[PDB]
Amino acid sequence: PLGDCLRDWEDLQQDFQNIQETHRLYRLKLEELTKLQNNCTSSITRQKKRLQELALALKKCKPSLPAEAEGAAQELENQMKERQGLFFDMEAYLPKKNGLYLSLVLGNVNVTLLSKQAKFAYKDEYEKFKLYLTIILILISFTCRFLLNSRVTDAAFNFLLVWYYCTLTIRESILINNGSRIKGWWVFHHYVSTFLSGVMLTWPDGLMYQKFRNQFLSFSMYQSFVQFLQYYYQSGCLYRLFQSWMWRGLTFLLPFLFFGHFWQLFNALTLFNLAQDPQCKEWQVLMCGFPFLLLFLGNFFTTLRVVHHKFHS
Amino acid sequence: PLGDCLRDWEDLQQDFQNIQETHRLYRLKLEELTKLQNNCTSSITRQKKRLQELALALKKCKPSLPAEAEGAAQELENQMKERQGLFFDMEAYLPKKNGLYLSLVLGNVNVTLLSKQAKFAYKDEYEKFKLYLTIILILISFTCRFLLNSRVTDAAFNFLLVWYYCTLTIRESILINNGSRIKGWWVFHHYVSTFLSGVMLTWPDGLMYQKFRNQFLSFSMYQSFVQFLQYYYQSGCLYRLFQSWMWRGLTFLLPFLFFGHFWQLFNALTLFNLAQDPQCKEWQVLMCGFPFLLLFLGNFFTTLRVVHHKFHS
Ligand SMILES: CC(C)CCC[C@@H](C)[C@H]1CC[C@H]2[C@@H]3CC=C4C[C@@H](O)CC[C@]4(C)[C@H]3CC[C@]12C
Ligand SMILES: CC(C)CCC[C@@H](C)[C@H]1CC[C@H]2[C@@H]3CC=C4C[C@@H](O)CC[C@]4(C)[C@H]3CC[C@]12C
Repeated sequence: PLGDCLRDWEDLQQDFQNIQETHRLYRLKLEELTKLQNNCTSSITRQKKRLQELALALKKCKPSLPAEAEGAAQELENQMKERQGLFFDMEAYLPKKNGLYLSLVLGNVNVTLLSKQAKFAYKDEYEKFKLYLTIILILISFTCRFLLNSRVTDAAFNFLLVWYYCTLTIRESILINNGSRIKGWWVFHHYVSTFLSGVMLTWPDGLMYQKFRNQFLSFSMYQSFVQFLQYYYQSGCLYRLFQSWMWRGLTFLLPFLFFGHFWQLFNALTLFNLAQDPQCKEWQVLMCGFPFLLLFLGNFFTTLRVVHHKFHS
Repeated sequence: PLGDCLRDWEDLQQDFQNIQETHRLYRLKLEELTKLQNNCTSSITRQKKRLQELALALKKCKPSLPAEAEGAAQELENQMKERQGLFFDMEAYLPKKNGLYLSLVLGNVNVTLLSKQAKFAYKDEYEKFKLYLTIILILISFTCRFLLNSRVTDAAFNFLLVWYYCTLTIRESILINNGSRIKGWWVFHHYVSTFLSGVMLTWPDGLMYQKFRNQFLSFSMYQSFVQFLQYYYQSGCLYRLFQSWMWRGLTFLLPFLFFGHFWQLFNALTLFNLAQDPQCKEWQVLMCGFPFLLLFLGNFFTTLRVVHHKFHS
């Protein structure tokens, strides 16, 4: 028929012109928003730069004799520090340039959430993803280790591990760009773990490979488990957002982390001893011996430093 | 001293309060922009849905007898099609949800450029990145093939290839989300090439591995070169943004692509023949034989289809 469909088409035309009017409207608003945003970011970067120059100059002029009321200078210094903090939390609400690593993978993209709700929801989704992939990883590890599939599934498991670590690197860099305090060591931890898994992947079937696959699968399984536990603790802590229960839980969780660290060290040691005895594949055995050692070293060092920093309270 | 630095601090305070006022201002504008954007996208999705329902209903009621002035119905159909196009190009200016793949790697990020200039600049940067990494790849290929380093550098070259193909997958998906017509086959081409390079990486040193490394490095080198040439042609074409020179250049470039395709086929065939004769590592040789064949099949098929589509003009 024609009449019913034509009349519905007319109603559609009305709603069409309405939507078109509104969409044509907000183009100008979007333009003005981008303009003002650009102006604001340029200005704040300029002012922060000049403020830092003032800070350096005054710090150099600072150590002079305190015979005068230089306590006022200390107050001015507190003021500079709080100004830096204000500029910081203000600019966190404003989009930034990627940096180096993200520019290499994505490049010239304005990946910067601009709402506390959206930012927090994204971080929560990130942790949930880490948990789910940890479950998948532990089930594949259990299948490969005990269920007697020692032919290929180790290759697939290693592919999964390397993809996991690369995508966690990317999400970690996005989180750093959006703002967090994880810029210390872990972004390199993920790199070195990726390298270790790759080297272990190149490793072709010899004989010692059996002993080492046994140790390595068992340890990776245990680390996946402790990863699950750490996720649950940190998700409980975020849902809390108290302090006493948090500190008690961290004290309960620290021994497992130290046990994992020293397991890493013992694995590296048995790897050295194995590479000492007559055995080919020295390339792979030694270039997979180095990581475990370095990874343990950095991990234990950072954990000791952070627990001392916390207890310093 | 105190006076000079304090007076400069006062000027800094003035500019500080100014910047603070402007930044506190544009918060509300940002809020209203997000609100209006959400309203607009919800409304347009709703209206597009209902329009599609109308389209289905009228298409089903359409094949009735044309004894009446059903040419008006054909005009209404043209109107529906142009309405779909209008909704399309309008919504392209408006941010979208990631989809499936990007949600798996990044997740809940509003990666959608909102300016023709920014979008075009990003696409150009993408092509320039492809070129630069192609140069790096061809130089590493030349070093590995002829310069007699047939021990490890093949592993490093393969790591580079797999990282290249994964990051091109990500950039390709971002480009599809931002809007392009490359949703046909290539997003799966990159996947299958990644799989092939991985399988070739697992391959441990036998004897036939020598013959196959020779053929494979030579072919990968040639494909890198033709990739460079295709980049230069397409960058010239975009800088043009004529048609006659474009068609002549594509006609000049087609034979190289067909030669590469048939080289792929011949490589797959020699791989089958090699796997036929007594030789272990059947896992790797055959699971690396399948890709070349399938990849050639899809590539040649798509190239024939697209050249026929173009000549159809
Ligand atoms: C104070 C410090 C020195 C205490 C260190 C205790 C360490 C050495 C103990 C505690 C946990 C133990 C490890 C538990 C699990 C494994 C995995 C197994 O496949 C090999 C033995 C190995 C690796 C053990 C080695 C010894 C070990 C690491
Ligand atoms: C009409 C069409 C099918 C003719 C196709 C002819 C093709 C198959 C011929 C012409 C050029 C030949 C190639 C010349 C160079 C090389 C590089 C060498 O390292 C492997 C063999 C290889 C790859 C040859 C394979 C077969 C080849 C590609």
